[PDB]
Order: sequence, then structure tokens, then C-alpha cells
Amino acid sequence: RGLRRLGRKIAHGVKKYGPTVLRIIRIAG
Repeated sequence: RGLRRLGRKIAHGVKKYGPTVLRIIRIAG
């Protein structure tokens, strides 16, 4: 769980979260 562009960028924070943040905001307010 390190990748953050090789594949873990498009999803992550949406597929598991719902919104999209995380790998973009990594905050999710």
C-alpha cells in the first residue's frame, strides 16, 4: 500500500471511500 500513481491514484478514496479525496486531499475534511 505505497503506490500512489502507478495505479492507486484514479480510485482510492472513492472505491473504498466514496468521494475521491484521500489520494488527492488525504484530508477528506
